[PDB]
Amino acid sequence: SWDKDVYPEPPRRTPAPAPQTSLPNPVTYLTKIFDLLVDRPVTLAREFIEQQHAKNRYYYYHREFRRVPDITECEEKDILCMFEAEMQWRRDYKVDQEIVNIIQERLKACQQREGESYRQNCAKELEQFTQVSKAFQDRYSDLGAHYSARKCLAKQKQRMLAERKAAK
Amino acid sequence: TMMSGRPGRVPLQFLPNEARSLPPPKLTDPRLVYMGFLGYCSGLIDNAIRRRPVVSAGLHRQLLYVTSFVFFGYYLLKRQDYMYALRDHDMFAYVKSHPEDFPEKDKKTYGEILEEFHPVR
Repeated sequence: SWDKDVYPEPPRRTPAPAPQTSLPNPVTYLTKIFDLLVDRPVTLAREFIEQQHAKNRYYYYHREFRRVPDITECEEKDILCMFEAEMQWRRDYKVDQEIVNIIQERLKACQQREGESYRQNCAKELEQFTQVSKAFQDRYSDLGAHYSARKCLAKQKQRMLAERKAAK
Repeated sequence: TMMSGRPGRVPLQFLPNEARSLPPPKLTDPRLVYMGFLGYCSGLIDNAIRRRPVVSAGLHRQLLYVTSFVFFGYYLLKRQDYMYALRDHDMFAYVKSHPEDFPEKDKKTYGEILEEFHPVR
């Protein structure tokens, strides 16, 4: 049920069977035996369980957090606003970690899927992960074990001052 | 020192009439319950010292211990609250009377303030 856009997979191109020999193919008969002995019972069991699940269907919801004022707009020593903003920053930290995870999963799946042509046919995913890794490292790397919204803000300010100096 | 010379302090008075404005300590206060616990421990120790049954002997004596400790603790808590309230009253009055010594400070948001980032590398 996973979204294809979030988890892209290249279209599957499977060569058609083109036997050139009289000898029976063992894999075909073994696979038919597997289908009959295993796949059919498994499919029937899953059919029964899915019927049971459909009999009592209940839903769970994905929580939505409204955006709250950031640390930049929080006054000094304003522990309420600082607490709200820091919790928001931590949630965003987790979300960015998950984003990096998704891109890395794309990377590994591409490495496996392409095969011996991984170096060339996986370039786009590698570029995506390179961009994401650079962004993530700049935003969150080196903050330390006691990472806080204030420290990330200070790092961003340091980076911006360095950029202004580069502007000269 | 400190509150000893506070103007208007009647000598050798445990609770001034001003304290009555403050809410009385609740009889279910945890501090008073702990005072009663101290009384119970005192009764148990008395029984142990006199070699009586520790937890069953002298129930009247243990009751007297607990009641005396709770009785004194109620007034002690009332006086403590009165003294802290007097401290807060005087502190706020002094802050109001000396605005220059306690100036309001401009509030700068974290965006404006610059705090140096020390990388943990």
